[PDB]
Amino acid sequence: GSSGSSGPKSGTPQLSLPFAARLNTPMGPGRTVVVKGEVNANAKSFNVDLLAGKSKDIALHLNPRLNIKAFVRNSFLQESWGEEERNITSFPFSPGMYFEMIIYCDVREFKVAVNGVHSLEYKHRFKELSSIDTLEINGDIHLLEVRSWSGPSSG
Repeated sequence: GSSGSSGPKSGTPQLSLPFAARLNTPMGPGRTVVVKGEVNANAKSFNVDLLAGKSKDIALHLNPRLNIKAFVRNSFLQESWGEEERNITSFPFSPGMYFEMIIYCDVREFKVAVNGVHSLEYKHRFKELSSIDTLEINGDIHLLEVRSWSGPSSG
């Protein structure tokens, strides 16, 4: 038993996957890279490959999953895959919804929260943070627009 309530709509001038573009300048600590988009009603699963055009080295590779609802977080360095883990208190990602991934760098680890709801963390596997320049994104989701701002501290 599985049906669909929402319907997919395609007819607007915007980005598309696979999305492979580089940032005017190399990102790193203090910087905040967010990804505003929307999942498809019948979307299998998406993924975000963040590498450094410099040495095409994937510093962080977060590939979520809806089917089984398992979040995967690993890195690819020196043409080698680390250890993929799986353990989340809950899976926010949903088919046909608006999800926002915020990537903040505190020079201590790679943080990633969805819709302003911390999910999981991943230490800064990549030493050179000022190397990441190319942002690769693929999957069965719809990319609206990608923003990148320093991000002040108000509270």
